[PDB]
Amino acid sequence: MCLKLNLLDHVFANPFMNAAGVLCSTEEDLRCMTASSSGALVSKSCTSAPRDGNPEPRYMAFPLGSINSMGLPNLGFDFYLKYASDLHDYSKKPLFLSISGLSVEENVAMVRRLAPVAQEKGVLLELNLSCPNVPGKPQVAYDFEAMRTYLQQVSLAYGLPFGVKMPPYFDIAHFDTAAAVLNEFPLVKFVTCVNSVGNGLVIDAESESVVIKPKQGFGGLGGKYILPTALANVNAFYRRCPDKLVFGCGGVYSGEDAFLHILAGASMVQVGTALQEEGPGIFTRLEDELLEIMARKGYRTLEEFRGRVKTIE
Amino acid sequence: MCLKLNLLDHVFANPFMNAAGVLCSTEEDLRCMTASSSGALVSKSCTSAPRDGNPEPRYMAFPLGSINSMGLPNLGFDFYLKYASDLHDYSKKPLFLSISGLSVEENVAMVRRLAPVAQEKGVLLELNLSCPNVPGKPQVAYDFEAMRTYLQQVSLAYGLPFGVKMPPYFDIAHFDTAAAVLNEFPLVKFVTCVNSVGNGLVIDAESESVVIKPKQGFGGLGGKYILPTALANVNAFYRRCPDKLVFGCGGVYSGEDAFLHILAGASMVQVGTALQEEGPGIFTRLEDELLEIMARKGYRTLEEFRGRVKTIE
Ligand SMILES: Cc1cc2nc3c(=O)[nH]c(=O)nc-3n(C[C@H](O)[C@H](O)[C@H](O)COP(=O)(O)O)c2cc1C
Ligand SMILES: Cc1cc2nc3c(=O)[nH]c(=O)nc-3n(C[C@H](O)[C@H](O)[C@H](O)COP(=O)(O)O)c2cc1C
Ligand SMILES: CC(C)(C)CCc1c(C(=O)O)[nH]c(=O)[nH]c1=O
Ligand SMILES: CC(C)(C)CCc1c(C(=O)O)[nH]c(=O)[nH]c1=O
Repeated sequence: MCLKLNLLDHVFANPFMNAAGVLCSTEEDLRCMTASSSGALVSKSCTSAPRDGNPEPRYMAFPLGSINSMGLPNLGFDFYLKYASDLHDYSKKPLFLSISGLSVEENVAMVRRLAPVAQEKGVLLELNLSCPNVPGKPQVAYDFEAMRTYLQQVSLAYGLPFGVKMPPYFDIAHFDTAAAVLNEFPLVKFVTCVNSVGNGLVIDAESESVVIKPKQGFGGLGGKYILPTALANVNAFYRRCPDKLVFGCGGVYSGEDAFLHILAGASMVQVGTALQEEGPGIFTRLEDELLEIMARKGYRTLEEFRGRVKTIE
Repeated sequence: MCLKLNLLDHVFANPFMNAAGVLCSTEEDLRCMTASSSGALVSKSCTSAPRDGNPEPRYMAFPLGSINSMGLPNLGFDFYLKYASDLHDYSKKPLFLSISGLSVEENVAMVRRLAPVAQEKGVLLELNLSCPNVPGKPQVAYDFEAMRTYLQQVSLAYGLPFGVKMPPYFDIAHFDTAAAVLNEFPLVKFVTCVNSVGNGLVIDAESESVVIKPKQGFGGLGGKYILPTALANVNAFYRRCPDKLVFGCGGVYSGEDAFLHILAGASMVQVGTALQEEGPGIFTRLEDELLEIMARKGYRTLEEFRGRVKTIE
């Protein structure tokens, strides 16, 4: 019975990794994730310059999940590139590097410089398509023209296989359009579904107040709130992008949640809110729990059930 | 203390009502809602002709909420109009009629016929800006030009105060654009936020199957999953539409949940999943719970805290 995966020319002991932004901002974080039982790790989404991000409190968690408006705090590209180039031990597990430039030019400049490190060390790029574009316009992945622009430019400037982190969609027309745009780009080898469910609002009844400071309390939702949304998106893209991989992210607290992602079509499975709350010990528990479900059902490998969700009739 | 209120030239004993589509399809259902302790009721969204809707199972509920792809099953406009004009007892509570024609023309045809009944009897219109998938086009409230068209045409055809049922948005630009569109129409006097969160996917781990039959298991989410989404939309529209009322819908199981909706800006508070699950007795509990929260805080009226959620600095 086996949780191993071989994909994108790397070998992974198991499908679990952190979700970008959780336990991956500092060298200490990245070493912690590397020491954990996860099968891979991804670095905090970065910008060309270091950023302090938004005022605190900017993340809060609750029994049903989390809300955040972190504002892209990060040590800057040079740091994550140096981590990839010189510090990460690839004999432990594969590394993904997430980038989230504030304009297309910023993303192009970073991917040009990551390319030789990707070639030499095998660091994998996750391009964060919830990067904000011009203020007053929707996030890039919700503006299909901008999305196409970003993927054109990045494909040309990078020239190697990469992946994209997608926000959740809620309309079949959007699944259809988004997947078609992604399918225009052969170097997009994986699609990570999903980022946080945008601009929720958590209110504390006792204090009659919002719980995070930025944006009058509005922020991205993770955790139990978003599992069915995440599963839908994983399956919508799995079905629409048959020559790509789908990585699942959202609402994973247990091997059963991970099993559902995989049935929906997930290859790798990312863990955000639950990892933030539980810490990196969660990866042993998830592995154990998933292996137990597999043993009860008689499945020996992940590919025996990946994408095999049954429909009715 | 009593929680009676005055909106849209009607008097309401309390802010609670069913959400459209729940306990409101047949004459029996409407009679049951009238006999409940709810402050108002709304009828199932109707089309010009009767519809059977989608194959069953088409609704499923779980501890954290529900998923549905009912397919607009309804008895047809003639039935709801007849209910409004001859059967409903207006001395018990106000009635809202939801319409959801499949084209602008169908909606116009229905509203022309509702107008004289709204004049004579005081039935209120909730126009549902959600529809079945049509390949190649987004849902109407997600296509801002189509939405402005529906509203121009209905406003002209109806000529009386009405409200609109909105799907959730997830992007601040979208809030700004949608609110701008609604504010073009002075007859749109209330906005109901929100309809179900579109196209989630619930999978049963034991059977490895989706749980509803239509649309390969994809359907709208309600219940606990959507409360922060619902609060965000209530508050975003309450902020952006100062000359309209906002009605909250989404994730209400307790007086505390309703309290949060009212804090975010809700005038009326609609109950969908929790009503479907618990039955019409839920309304006495919700009132009791909301009055208890008010009494412990020293609030004597809804007006004292409606829209008064606090932000941090
Ligand atoms: C504190 C925090 C920071 C995040 N930062 C990033 C980020 O830098 N880049 C990114 O793609 N997603 C980011 N996300 C989104 C997570 O990667 C993830 O998509 C989302 O939380 C959903 O998964 P979950 O339900 O496991 O939390 C962040 C989430 C949290 C809670
Ligand atoms: C079984 C079912 C039928 C529904 N039918 C309609 C409808 O006909 N018109 C409509 O505007 N919303 C309809 N909805 C959406 C609800 O009115 C409501 O917006 C949604 O369920 C969110 O509220 P909740 O969290 O209380 O369930 C329906 C929901 C359910 C669960
Ligand atoms: C949302 C952005 C600030 C534009 C990018 C980073 C990010 C953050 C964040 O740093 O605020 N939070 C998330 O939930 N998802 C993200 O992708
Ligand atoms: C979704 C439609 C079928 C387009 C309209 C009726 C409706 C339904 C429905 O009848 O399936 N379900 C909901 O969650 N919201 C709705 O507004």
